[PDB]
Amino acid sequence: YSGRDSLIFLVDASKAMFESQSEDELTPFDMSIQCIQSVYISKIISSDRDLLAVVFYGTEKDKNSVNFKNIYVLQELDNPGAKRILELDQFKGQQGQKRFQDMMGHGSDYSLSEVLWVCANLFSDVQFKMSHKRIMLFTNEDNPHGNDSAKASRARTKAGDLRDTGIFLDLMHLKKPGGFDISLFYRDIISIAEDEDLRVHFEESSKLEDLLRKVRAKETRKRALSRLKLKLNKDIVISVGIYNLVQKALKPPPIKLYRETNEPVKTKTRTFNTSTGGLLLPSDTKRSQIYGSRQIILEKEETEELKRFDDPGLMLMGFKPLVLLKKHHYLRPSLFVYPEESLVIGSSTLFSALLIKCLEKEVAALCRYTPRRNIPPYFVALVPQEEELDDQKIQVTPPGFQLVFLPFADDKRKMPFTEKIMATPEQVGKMKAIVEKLRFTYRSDSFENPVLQQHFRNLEALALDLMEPEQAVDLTLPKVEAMNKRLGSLVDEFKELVYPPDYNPEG
Amino acid sequence: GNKAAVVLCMDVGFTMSNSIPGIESPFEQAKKVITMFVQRQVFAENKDEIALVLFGTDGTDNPLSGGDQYQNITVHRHLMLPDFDLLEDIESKIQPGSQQADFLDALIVSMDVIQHETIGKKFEKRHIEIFTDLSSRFSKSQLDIIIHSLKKCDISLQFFLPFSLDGPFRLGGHGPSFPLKGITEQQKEGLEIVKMVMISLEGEDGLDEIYSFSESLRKLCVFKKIERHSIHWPCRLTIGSNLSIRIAAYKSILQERVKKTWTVVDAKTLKKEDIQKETVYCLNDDDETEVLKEDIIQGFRYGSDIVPFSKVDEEQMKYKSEGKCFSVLGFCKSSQVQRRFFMGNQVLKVFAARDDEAAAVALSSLIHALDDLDMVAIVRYAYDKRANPQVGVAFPHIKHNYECLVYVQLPFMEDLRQYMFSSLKNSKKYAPTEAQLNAVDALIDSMSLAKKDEKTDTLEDLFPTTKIPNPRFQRLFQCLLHRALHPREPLPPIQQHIWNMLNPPAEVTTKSQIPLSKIKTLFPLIEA
Amino acid sequence: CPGESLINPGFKSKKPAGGVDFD
Amino acid sequence: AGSENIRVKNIILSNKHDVVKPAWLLECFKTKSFVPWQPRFMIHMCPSTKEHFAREYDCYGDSYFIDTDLNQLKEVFSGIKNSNEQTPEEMASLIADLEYRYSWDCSPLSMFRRHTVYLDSYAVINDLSTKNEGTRLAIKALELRFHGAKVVSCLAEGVSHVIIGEDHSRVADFKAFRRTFKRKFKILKESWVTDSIDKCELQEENQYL
DNA sequence: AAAAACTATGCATGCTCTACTGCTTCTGATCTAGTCGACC
DNA sequence: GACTAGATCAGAAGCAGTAGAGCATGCATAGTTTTT
Repeated sequence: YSGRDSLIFLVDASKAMFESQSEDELTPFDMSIQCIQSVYISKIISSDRDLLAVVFYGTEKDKNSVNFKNIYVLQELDNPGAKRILELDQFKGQQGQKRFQDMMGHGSDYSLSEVLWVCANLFSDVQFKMSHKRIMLFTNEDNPHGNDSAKASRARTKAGDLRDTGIFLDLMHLKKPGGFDISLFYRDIISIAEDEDLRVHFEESSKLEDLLRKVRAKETRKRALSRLKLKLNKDIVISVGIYNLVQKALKPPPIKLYRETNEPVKTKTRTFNTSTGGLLLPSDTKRSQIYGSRQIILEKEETEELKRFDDPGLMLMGFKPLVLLKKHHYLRPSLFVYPEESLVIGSSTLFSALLIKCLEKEVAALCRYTPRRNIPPYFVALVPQEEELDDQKIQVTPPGFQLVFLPFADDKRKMPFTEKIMATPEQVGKMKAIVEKLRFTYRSDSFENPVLQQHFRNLEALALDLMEPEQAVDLTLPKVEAMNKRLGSLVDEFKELVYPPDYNPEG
Repeated sequence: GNKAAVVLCMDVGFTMSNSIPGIESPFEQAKKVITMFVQRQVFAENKDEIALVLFGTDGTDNPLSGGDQYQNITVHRHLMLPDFDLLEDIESKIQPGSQQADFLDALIVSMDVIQHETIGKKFEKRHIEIFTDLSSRFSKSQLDIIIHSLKKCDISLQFFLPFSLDGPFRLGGHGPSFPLKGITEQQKEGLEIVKMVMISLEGEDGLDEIYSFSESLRKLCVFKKIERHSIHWPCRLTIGSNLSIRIAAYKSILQERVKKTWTVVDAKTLKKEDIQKETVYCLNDDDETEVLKEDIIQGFRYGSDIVPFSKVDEEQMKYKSEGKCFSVLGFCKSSQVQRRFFMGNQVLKVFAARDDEAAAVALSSLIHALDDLDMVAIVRYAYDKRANPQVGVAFPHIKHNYECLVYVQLPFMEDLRQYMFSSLKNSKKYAPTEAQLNAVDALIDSMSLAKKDEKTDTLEDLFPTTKIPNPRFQRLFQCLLHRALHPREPLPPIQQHIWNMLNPPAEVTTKSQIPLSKIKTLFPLIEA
Repeated sequence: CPGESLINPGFKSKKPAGGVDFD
Repeated sequence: AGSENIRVKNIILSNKHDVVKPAWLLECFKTKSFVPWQPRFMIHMCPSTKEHFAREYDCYGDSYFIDTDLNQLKEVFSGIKNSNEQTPEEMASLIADLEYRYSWDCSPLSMFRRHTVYLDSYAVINDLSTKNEGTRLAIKALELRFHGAKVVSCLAEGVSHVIIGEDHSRVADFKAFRRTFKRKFKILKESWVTDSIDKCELQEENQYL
């Protein structure tokens, strides 16, 4: 998957879109605006390089590159930003609805052929490489062209042409007083027609909930950290790639700005002599270290040479039983090794055979790892990882090797001498009961980084000038109330059985 | 703070000079070990006193020399902070002597020096390392007195020999050294005395205190008794709002980096003052306007839109957390936590608060319960009020020596990458062949790094990489010493023993030739 | 195909964080 | 800043800089002069400006040296949020004290405040379960209360004015109660107030006893 | 003579600059095949 | 003859990940001084 993702929001501007069957319920236009704003925010937070566009049809005023009547292109395909979100929010409220009506209008004829044509033209206008061309239609009318059959045929032909071109269309049907029937007219326009999605829908589309569910996690496309060579022998070599299936998430770095006008400021670092003031070339300077009363002078090239043993790659040592790999011997986050085949042919078969045999024999390949040039070598273990998929045949553990760094002797630290004290069976049983009372199921994605979420919410509030930032819910808190409620008296029994009567575990 | 005193007894007898062709002499190995020890001690900038006494020298320099006793014993250097002078003496101007000497006399003089010099200074760990060949006569009449003095003074003792308790021999090559039957009667006699004195000093564990030069060159054993202990982090493990156990956490495993940092200096003067670093902020305009640092403000990118974010505003709106929190979020089956997802750059070992019995028994009960139920504790960790909160897993670790919790950080949702990789088992194009599978099986069997000892039906690791010291520090120390002693000379190449210790035993290499050739012939690999 | 995120094509819709849910 | 968004709140948290309502700039443009700040315009006060305003302006919008106009008084009054600490008796006493001190008894209304009023709207005197609602007496009492009279429901010894309608059956009981009480209340009729409303003055009771 | 308060320090976190190395994608230069206009 | 458009390649900008040096600083332990 290479390229960007392009999205166009087609929002109907007919009269029916401004009427609500019930009272105190947001109108379909307001719901579409909210969903578009949520998608904009999600794109900004996750992947800001994508392109989003907003086009309104059925209005009176028109703004298109083809001058088509009753079609307004509010925002062309461009990277999302705060200005676009504010422009969309301008029409969010009822006052915003009236402002939209005055600015563009409503209750005007339209043709799906023209809107599809302008959407295709907008897609063509883009100059980058798009990995996904998508259109979303926000409307509450299931029979846009019933009076005229020629318009329906033209719309069907345009939809088919867009489908062949490679444009994926979705219909975000909204609430309709009489119910929405996709099979009536839109069955032939949707890119993929689901068998279940054939009955008359008397409520909102389920996709609206998904769109409104904001996501505040950066999304990174698959990328190889480094393509290296695994050398079983001097004359035997295969090509593999290393990926970081788990990587720490850091907030975007701060940017220096000119306080007077809030514009980027270029930062320049210069080195000059204290006696002359002229610029110093890298050869002019030297690296020195002081040890007591002795000084040692080394050049940059010599310092780089100091940490250099072997060329980058993985040198395969002998295999070791997995029982000898201690679980508590953790130094650095593990990596994933997968065959590449883009540099040397036939490596995939050897990798597969090695993985199968390692799984059968329950062994791990010990190797010497050197990520980059002039980097000291380290010891790693490649543990086989068999492909595992959960329900619905969806991969959850890719097949390959798990690269685990084995700490050196210097990495380990000795612990202070301690005296072992054992607990009587009654205390062990009481603590087992306490533990069982708090049993729960753990998943890798059961927690949210409170700092990152709070920073993202504060940034969004500042960008949109909201009344107050949305306070995040810290799922990392222990919520001691539930623990107290579940444990009941067990804590008191454990305390009176273990802790002497006069302990005061507070100082 | 923490200080130690170390005495190095060096054998310079004629027997040390003697060597077999193709085998480095014991004197060279002892010199290398001492050089490595002094390198680490001096370049680490640690305050520990080091003294060197040579026994077997032609001359005599010893307070107890008078009286026609302890002859041919010289005290090269008394207790003082290590300096480059000691390394220079070791490298060049310390040659073997033709006069034999008794190692017991060397130990006696070392103890006398320790007692005499340790009057005006405070020490908490005295260690004496004895390097001999045990190929000289000795008197056993003084064994009782020296043992009693060692017991009274609380002085640790270590012994290094050219042999340990048939391809080419290598220094630290994870292979046999000093093949059997090459030991004479004198060293056989010395073995029992050294073993029994070590047993009396420590007991059965003392048998592990007798290392070898080759073994010590790749085991970091010389610093075992001199290494310090990391500070303790005290906190309270809380399961609810009432239960709480006082605990202390140490860093069981942490990546070690060079403490000293390279300093940039001007070549002409070789001084820090000459080089000055300045930062200038300018606008992006033709005029190249310059703006003061105070004028600069902090901001963030919001998808092509720059939103100002002042540092004071960020501090005011920054997420606030309570520092020094170790709370048990819940308990989950150990199978639900996988080593793949472990994050962070450290592992914590949590014990009960020192000098505490109730906390000790409570922690032991919790550890035993977790082990019996096969469960781990998902907990919240925070070093202080400024450290970002973390979600980690604590699991039991029970050993005959001690029982403690082991804590490793766990990843957040934002820290997980979802990558899709094509399956290999279902790939017909890359499907292997039965002969290829057999060849790979043979290769794996040949290159096994663990041996099954049938005497105890156990597994012994032939290549314990965990015990190998980091080679980067040794290389840095060697290069620094070479530059200091030889200002005008290119840096030397990597020492052979370093490569030998970083390479697997020659046995597996020799036993994997035929399987490797089979793999090469059966697997057609063409570079692209 | 099923479960694919409607916002970021090619990425499965991450399940919302559930924190701790005692059994 | 005319809108209290997140940035304005953050600036409020830091008392280094002030905040001024946008109308200040408009007013400055209109008069083409650098009119100084007033508490009405600004929403935040720095310590220096806070100290400066104390000497010139009170804790509220009103100032000391510069007079106050109708608009200024309205703005100052709108500043106060709420005040419900007193009780009806205390408020009445304070009102009467103010009227006496400033001789504000000449106003068309509030002239009945000093006198408590009773009606014969109960079939049995001093009973709360026999209301005679549905007659002119109720509207007469409501008018008296609106004008400022304190309508009291319990025939306390402090009652000073009693109104009796066309029914004179219980005049003897009222006279007996007046005699018993230490302080005597003059007997009055419903027509007296009806005639006096137009004059907006206390007509002599000798003609309506 | 004994207990409490202030200062030295020191080790560990997180941020920040600063650089280095790798991969992905956009822009520009060059080569080759096809096309149009004029004539005959 | 002139021009276009597709393709092919190479160079370079942007982004991600890591290592090294410096630094504010927060909690805690050891040394010194003040008070009764």
